[PDB]
Amino acid sequence: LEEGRYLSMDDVHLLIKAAEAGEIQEVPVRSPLTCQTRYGVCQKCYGYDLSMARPVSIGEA
Amino acid sequence: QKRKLQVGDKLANRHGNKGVVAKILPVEDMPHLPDGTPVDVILNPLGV
Amino acid sequence: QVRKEKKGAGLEFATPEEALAAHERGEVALNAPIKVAGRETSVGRLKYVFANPDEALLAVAHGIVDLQDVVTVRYMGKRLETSPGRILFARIVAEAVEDEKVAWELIQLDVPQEKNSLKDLV
Amino acid sequence: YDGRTGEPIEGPIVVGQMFIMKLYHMVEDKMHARSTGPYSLITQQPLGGKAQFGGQRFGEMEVWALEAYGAAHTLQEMLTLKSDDIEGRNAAYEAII
Amino acid sequence: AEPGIDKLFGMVDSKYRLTVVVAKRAQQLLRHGFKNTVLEPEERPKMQTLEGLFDDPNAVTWAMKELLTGRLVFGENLVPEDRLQKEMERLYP
Amino acid sequence: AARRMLERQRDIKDEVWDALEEVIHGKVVLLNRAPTLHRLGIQAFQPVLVEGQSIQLHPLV
Amino acid sequence: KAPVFTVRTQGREYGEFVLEPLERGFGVTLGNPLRRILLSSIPGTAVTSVYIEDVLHEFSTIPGVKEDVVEIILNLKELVVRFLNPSLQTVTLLLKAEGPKEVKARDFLPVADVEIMNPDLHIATLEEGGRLNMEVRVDRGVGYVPAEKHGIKDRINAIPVDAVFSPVRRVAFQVEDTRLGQRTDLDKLTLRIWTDGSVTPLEALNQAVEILREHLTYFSNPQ
Amino acid sequence: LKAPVFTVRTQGREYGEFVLEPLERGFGVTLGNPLRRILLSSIPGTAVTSVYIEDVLHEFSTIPGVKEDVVEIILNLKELVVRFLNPSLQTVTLLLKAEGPKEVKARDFLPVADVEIMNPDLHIATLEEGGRLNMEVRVDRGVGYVPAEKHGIKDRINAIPVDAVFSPVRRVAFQVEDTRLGQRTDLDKLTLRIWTDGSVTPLEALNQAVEILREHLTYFSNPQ
Ligand SMILES: [Zn+2]
Repeated sequence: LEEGRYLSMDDVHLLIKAAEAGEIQEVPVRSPLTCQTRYGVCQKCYGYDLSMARPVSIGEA
Repeated sequence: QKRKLQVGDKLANRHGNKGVVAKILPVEDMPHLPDGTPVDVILNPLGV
Repeated sequence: QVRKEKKGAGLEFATPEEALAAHERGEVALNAPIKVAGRETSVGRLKYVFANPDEALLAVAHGIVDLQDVVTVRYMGKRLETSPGRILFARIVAEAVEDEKVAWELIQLDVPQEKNSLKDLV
Repeated sequence: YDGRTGEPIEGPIVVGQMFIMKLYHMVEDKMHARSTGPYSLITQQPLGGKAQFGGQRFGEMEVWALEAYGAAHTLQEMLTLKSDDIEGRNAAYEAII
Repeated sequence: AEPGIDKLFGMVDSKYRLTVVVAKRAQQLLRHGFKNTVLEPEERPKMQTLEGLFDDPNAVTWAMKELLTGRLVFGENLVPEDRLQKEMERLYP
Repeated sequence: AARRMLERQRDIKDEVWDALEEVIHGKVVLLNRAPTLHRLGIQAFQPVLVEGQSIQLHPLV
Repeated sequence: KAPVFTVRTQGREYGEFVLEPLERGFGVTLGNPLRRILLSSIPGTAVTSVYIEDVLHEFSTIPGVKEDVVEIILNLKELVVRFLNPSLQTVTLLLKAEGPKEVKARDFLPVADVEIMNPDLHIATLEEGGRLNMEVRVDRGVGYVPAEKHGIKDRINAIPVDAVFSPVRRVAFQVEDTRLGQRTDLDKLTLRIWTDGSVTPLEALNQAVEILREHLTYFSNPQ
Repeated sequence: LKAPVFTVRTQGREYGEFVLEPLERGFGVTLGNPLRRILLSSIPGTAVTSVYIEDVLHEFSTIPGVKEDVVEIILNLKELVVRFLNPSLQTVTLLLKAEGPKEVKARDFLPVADVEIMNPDLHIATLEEGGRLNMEVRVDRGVGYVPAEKHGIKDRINAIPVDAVFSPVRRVAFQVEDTRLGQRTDLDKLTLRIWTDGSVTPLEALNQAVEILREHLTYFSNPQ
């Protein structure tokens, strides 16, 4: 699972399943709470979610 | 003037089942009893 | 959804060769119904054999079998034993969308549809 | 029986004579269809009352949602061309006609 | 839904990009006369009782259909600002 | 001219109607519930001539 | 052997017909198709508009008159008439009695051709010196028509009404088993119809069946 | 008013788009349901009656040198479509025998009189080295769908009655939507879509239908 990849629903499952085996408890991911962008945020820091399912379109309210 | 029930009309029962009036299908293609006499009003069971 | 009639008797076909016939004969009488607790399949899924999905409907809407009755029909390339109601749902979704392949590739024709079943489907 | 196709509906249908009734709330007190009409003698709002009617309010709530969508123009359109700035209003009427 | 809306979103780097692009070309289609199209030959939008939707149906309805084909090109700074309505009004009546 | 044509007519010309529909064509309007809390509190739809005095709305929305 | 079209007519109202034998459940492909039209295409008769002397609006009442406007007006559409020529597209009757008496539809002034199959219809009653005066407009259209859709103005202060044509009370079709033929998987369609009086079952029958035929031709010129 | 315009859009010889409108209130249905009833239950055509093979005994067995099961074959049969020339063919027997490695298509059958197999490239079965395969299927003319257990045609007592797949019409799906017309909008937009195996194009298909229908109405003459 390369860096920056936008984990989809499916991905999440493999995460849960893996965790069940006691392989991982944490998950390194970008989030608005660490965005450097002065006002507003970045696509990456934000994420997938949108009226769609793919990456959020730049400039979304 | 007269108030002849049309489309935006709403009516309920003494039991508290309120609901608007969608389409008003003509007696023609209206579910009928094996012996003529078609139905009058069609309520949806899901509201029971 | 499919319907589960009453088993006239432990219809054993997992071994009785004649069962395909005999156990089904009793069916011809008043013994085991159409959708009995079939061993590997109720008589229903055996008397009526359907090649192309279309074949199903025909007999269905003709008054022969219902939509919740277990029968047999071949699809993409396998003889699956299900019911009209199930098979239909297939042609439906596969129609609403061009690619029929992926269509039946992402559904569960072996479980009565319900909220979630659809939710995920969408 | 269906009546539409004549094919009766498989499965009896409980029937009887239920007692219903219409309520005070009719469709008369609701049927606002406006496009071009009067204006607020004080501010500048499309209020009717006489020959025409008055367009429902928009409220900040609806706007927000509108803001969410990102309909910058659709929104700006509602806050101006369809209200205050009377210039763009008529200017618009001309372009349309 | 709308015609190949998906194919559109895939051509743009941002959802909102599409909008601004569809709108800009939509206007240029009516203001600068309705003969700036690029798919006028065949498969051109049609009406009903009278397929007269071959001349003036709806702006955007055409705009998108134009993008349907990789005939046009877009970008941030493609052609000079002012040199826009100058090369357009002179090329089209 | 057209303004007076229908300034008041209990016999709205048959031509008028056909024209109206010919006006909208692609253009789409907007629908809004009274209590708007979410974005979808307003969605776009392609109107079409209908009977009755009430607005016909799709069940899915 | 060919499907025998029998008839068991019993008066002007009731009308039963039998059609057998019939193919694999065909009686149904006929019973409903026809039945439908039978109650939404058959042209009848009804009261279009009326004008009372001592009246301005339908929501009024006349002295010496028991039942109020709306009450009588309703008892009117309940009336049924019969024309005797394709020309009687528009006929208007008139009646006006006084003193204590039951206002029966029959009391009307006969108009040669057109006949009223609804004699006993109790329209209204007059106490003493009841100023009964009206103008009953009658037409022969089709189906139902809103009183506010046509707007009949026989007179300046006359109020229209609603269409009550379709001389069909109720229809039903029975797709019983077979009676003849070496095959038991046959049908015997039999429909029983009821008419207000205008046109007899037969009448109504032929008509519908014809409307059908004609429609079948529209499927000519392809595309 | 305006007489309904009957348009069409036939793609090949299986699909059939038909559009007939506008139509009065609730009439497209008064036309859709009836049609459909005959469009798939009265249409004449061809179908596989009963099949028979020497080495075969039960419908649930397996012939050596042949991967497809008894049912798989019989099923590949009902599918196959034929065509007769003159009405003097209420019954026609088709035979077929082949051995050794090779694909068994429907065109392998022995050419008979005024009969044609418009469905040649049909994969009926493939035999391997020493694949002893021979059979004699019977086919006649009927209507609609009739279960194998229904008619029960038994030439050889050990033969097997097969289901009826006459009416080359695969299926139909009418539609009665409301269209516009200036003054009124609660109109009718009846649209019938017909499918066929190829024996007959959707065009003809419907024709015979209406034709038969009309004729049936003619029986509304002589009273009693
Ligand atoms: Zn950021």
